[PDB]
Amino acid sequence: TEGKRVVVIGGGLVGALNACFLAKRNFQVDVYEAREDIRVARSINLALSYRGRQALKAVGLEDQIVSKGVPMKARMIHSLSGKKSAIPYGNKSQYILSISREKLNKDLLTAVESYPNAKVHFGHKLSKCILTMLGPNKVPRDITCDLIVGCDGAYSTVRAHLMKKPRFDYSQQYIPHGYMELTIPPKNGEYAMEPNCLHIWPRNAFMMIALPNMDKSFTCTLFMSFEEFEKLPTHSDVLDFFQKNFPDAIPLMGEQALMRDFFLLPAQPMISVKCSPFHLKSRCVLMGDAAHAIVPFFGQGMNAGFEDCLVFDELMDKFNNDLSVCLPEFSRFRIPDDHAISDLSMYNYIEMRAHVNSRWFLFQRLLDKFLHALMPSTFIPLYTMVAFTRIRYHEAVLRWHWQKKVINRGLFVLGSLVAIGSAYILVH
Amino acid sequence: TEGKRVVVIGGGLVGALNACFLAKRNFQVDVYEAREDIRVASINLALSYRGRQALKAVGLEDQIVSKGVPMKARMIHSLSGKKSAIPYGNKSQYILSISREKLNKDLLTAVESYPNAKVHFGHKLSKCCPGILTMLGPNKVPRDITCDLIVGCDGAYSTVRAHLMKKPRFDYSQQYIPHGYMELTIPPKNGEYAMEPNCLHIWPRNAFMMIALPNMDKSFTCTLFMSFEEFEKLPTHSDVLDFFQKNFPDAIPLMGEQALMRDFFLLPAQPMISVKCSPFHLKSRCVLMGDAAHAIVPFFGQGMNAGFEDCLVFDELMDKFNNDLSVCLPEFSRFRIPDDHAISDLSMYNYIEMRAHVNSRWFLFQRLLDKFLHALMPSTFIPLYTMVAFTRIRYHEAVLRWHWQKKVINRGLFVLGSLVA
Ligand SMILES: Cc1cc2nc3c(=O)[nH]c(=O)nc-3n(C[C@H](O)[C@H](O)[C@H](O)COP(=O)(O)OP(=O)(O)OC[C@H]3O[C@@H](n4cnc5c(N)ncnc54)[C@H](O)[C@@H]3O)c2cc1C
Ligand SMILES: Cc1cc2nc3c(=O)[nH]c(=O)nc-3n(C[C@H](O)[C@H](O)[C@H](O)COP(=O)(O)OP(=O)(O)OC[C@H]3O[C@@H](n4cnc5c(N)ncnc54)[C@H](O)[C@@H]3O)c2cc1C
Ligand SMILES: COc1ccc2c(c1)CN(c1nc(C(=O)N(C)c3cc(Cl)c(F)cc3C(=O)O)c(Cl)s1)C2
Ligand SMILES: COc1ccc2c(c1)CN(c1nc(C(=O)N(C)c3cc(Cl)c(F)cc3C(=O)O)c(Cl)s1)C2
Ligand SMILES: [Cl-]
Ligand SMILES: [Cl-]
Repeated sequence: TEGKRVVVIGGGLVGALNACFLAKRNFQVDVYEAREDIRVARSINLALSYRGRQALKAVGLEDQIVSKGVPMKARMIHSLSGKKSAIPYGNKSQYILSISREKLNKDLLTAVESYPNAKVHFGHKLSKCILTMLGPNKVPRDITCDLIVGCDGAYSTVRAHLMKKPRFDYSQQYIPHGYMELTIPPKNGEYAMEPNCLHIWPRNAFMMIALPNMDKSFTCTLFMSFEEFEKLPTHSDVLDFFQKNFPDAIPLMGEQALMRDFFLLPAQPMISVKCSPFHLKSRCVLMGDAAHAIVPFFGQGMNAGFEDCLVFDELMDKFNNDLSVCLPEFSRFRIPDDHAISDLSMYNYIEMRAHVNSRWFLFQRLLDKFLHALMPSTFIPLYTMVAFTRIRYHEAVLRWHWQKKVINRGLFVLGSLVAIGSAYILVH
Repeated sequence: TEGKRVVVIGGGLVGALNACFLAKRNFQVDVYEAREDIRVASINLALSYRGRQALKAVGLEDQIVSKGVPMKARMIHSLSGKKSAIPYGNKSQYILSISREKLNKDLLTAVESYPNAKVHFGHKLSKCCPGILTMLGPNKVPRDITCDLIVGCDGAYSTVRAHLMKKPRFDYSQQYIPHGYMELTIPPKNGEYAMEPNCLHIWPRNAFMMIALPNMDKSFTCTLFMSFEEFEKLPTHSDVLDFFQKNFPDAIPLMGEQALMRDFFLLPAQPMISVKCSPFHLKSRCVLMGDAAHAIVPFFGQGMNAGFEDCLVFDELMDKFNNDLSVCLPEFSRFRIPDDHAISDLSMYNYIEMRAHVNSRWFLFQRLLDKFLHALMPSTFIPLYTMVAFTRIRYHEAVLRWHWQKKVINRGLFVLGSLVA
């Protein structure tokens, strides 16, 4: 019905979105957010794709977010040699777009407040032992409800309770790599690079990507194993490194501001958490990074959490607001998918260490483009499937494996027919 | 050295043993056991080389080995009623059935045999720090206590570990497997053992499995593994009987025809939990051992044995490096984690293998095949189970050698097979 009450832990990206979706069903939705309100007081800007956008669309916020974003119509690949090679995101109608973390969060907290049947209680934490604190600490004044939604991010308190509950599978892995942000400013008030591209500098042990902001700049994030981060404790090491591996960056970024920004704070650890199931007896449910913290190697963390919100809302339609049905159906329907994108993201991260240089990224993608054009749509590349559709993640993995099977089997018969065809036309 | 104090959290198998090892180098060791003294207030399990070697190091091999029953072979009960004995490797090589409780008691007694050791029954732990908060005999008596070392030996659902889990660069995972387990008893028959008393008795089915281990009174304790789903479908005696008649037919006459009913409905199927974590320590002040650090699924007879080995390998290090905990704690994690992960893995592999590829017959063929090739080459083929059960070859090295063999044979017999035919 309308006048059941729900509390959302976390006023983050997913927390705020879910609040809107719920408010939009006339729930009494109270949001509790640890930090102080960001509109007065981890990444900087993220890649927003179809799944996130479809979820934004259901609350009528797609347009507002889309407008403050910069499109990325292509990948732009910065070879070691220096060669700049571009490859499009799918067809001409399909483009991911770069948006800012903060702008995204802010418009969302304001969208929460636009529903009079929704409030957002800033400066309220959830303590380690189910009490929500007020402004002044040790003011234990929690208050009960028909639903508690954990959107408290990757280091979720709500999940920490659920972990002690029974038949709850859970896993948390810090990967060897860490990430650090570095800005490319405008060169004479204009973007220093082609601004409707995702920029990549793919090496083997290291990786840099850069995404465009509106103020004509880019924010780059740098992935390398904490190992190498150890080996560059001095400014000469950093410079030496950038000169060796990232030749064209130094002019683009500030050659001396590079050094202020690198040593500003330490390479950030990336965490992977899986768990199952996502719910508990129609009283509690996890969502987004609280349910699934993935390594950031597919541009899907926020998108998938946004999609969680949506898939819930679809089930609330499909089962007339029965929480006792929706909560188990969410776990059943969605866990397979959220696990799959987790795996994909991890795999990508592994691939990224073994073999991507300037050259293989191009071959691998242009091969995929070759085969889509060859046999559309019986081959849709993976990156298209995740980025520009709502095909379920695990189905996308399936299709992706099957396809890979028929490319390998297909290539084999042609290799063999070459291999007998050459011999026959060599003997006679 | 004698100046330093250590707290062992848990007075179970690993706690009690570790407390001995530690007491035996004059630490002030205090064991804190949340249960009451079991000597005044897996019923039984499979002891082997690794555990025995640890026990030996502390002068308790003999005592424990006396109250155990040698198991010189596996004995496989096929659905037909056929009974095939597969030996353990060699005549010297045999595993032995012992009681969890006797084992625990003798060790609690050994702990107290040291004047510099104490065990504190009815004391639980709340919270700790690298200064800890233990609960008195009376609940809500949270006195603080301090030490130079805190040893998590508090089992699979470990409090100490729950603290380490919050720290940075700490990988952890728990997974409840889908089967639970239940103990049943095969009593004595006319005062004698109802089956060959020096075997590990197996009844392998696919969804199910039962094993049985001989006690000293002339009985066996069975542990039955089946999926919680299946357990759900047997609420009434008639159903249990009808099930048993299908799947384990020679059991209804072996077991108390209605002892089965007493024991089966005594309490519910127990869950099995795999937990893995890394690393096993927190900077020279806190270490995990046994199931605090590695709760493996009970399908290789090795959980107690590995955790016993932990205590020994810690000791080996404390010897190597003159009792420096700053060195021994990192070296513990560095040396032991790969091994303890390997045995966990082996176990789960086994647990899955049992769910498809073993009915009655493959167990016989796999083992006899294996034994042909060891006999053929006594130092290049040592079978897996021999390496774990009867040696201290490191677990991960045993997995290495095991895969290696598997390949040189797959290779060498795809060669004989494909080339000459
Ligand atoms: C380097 C990097 C790059 C990324 N790039 C992309 C990308 O290109 N595209 C994409 O889709 N995703 C990306 N992501 C993923 C994205 O950051 C997350 O998926 C997204 O933030 C999830 O939203 P959330 O609300 O679940 O978590 P969060 O955004 O972390 O929100 C959690 C909120 O809960 C609050 N909170 C926490 N604990 C408590 C408590 N106890 N009580 C009350 N409140 C609490 C926090 O203060 C915070 O406000 C990236 C992540 C990283 C790290
Ligand atoms: C069905 C089954 C079969 C098995 N078969 C075999 C086998 O054949 N061979 C083999 O080697 N191993 C076997 N095992 C494994 C064996 O049971 C365990 O390895 C062993 O008990 C681990 O010892 P531990 O002391 O670490 O754990 P435990 O024996 O669980 O000891 C933990 C102790 O700490 C106490 N404690 C817990 N929390 C606290 C707290 N907060 N404060 C104070 N005290 C606390 C508990 O009361 C308990 O007494 C089997 C296990 C099962 C379930
Ligand atoms: C800090 O903000 C961040 C951090 C990481 C990412 C993003 C924003 C956005 N990124 C996206 N990745 C894909 C993708 O499908 N894959 C396989 C790729 C993966 C990597 Cl790592 C890459 F460099 C390019 C592609 C590619 O194909 O463009 C998208 Cl689609 S968007 C990753
Ligand atoms: C409740 O008490 C329990 C529970 C499980 C076990 C035991 C006692 C003792 N068990 C031992 N397993 C091995 C072993 O090496 N393997 C791989 C085997 C694994 C299984 Cl499941 C099996 F049935 C036989 C063998 C076998 O070969 O004997 C030993 Cl060696 S001892 C498992
Ligand atoms: Cl992400
Ligand atoms: Cl075990």
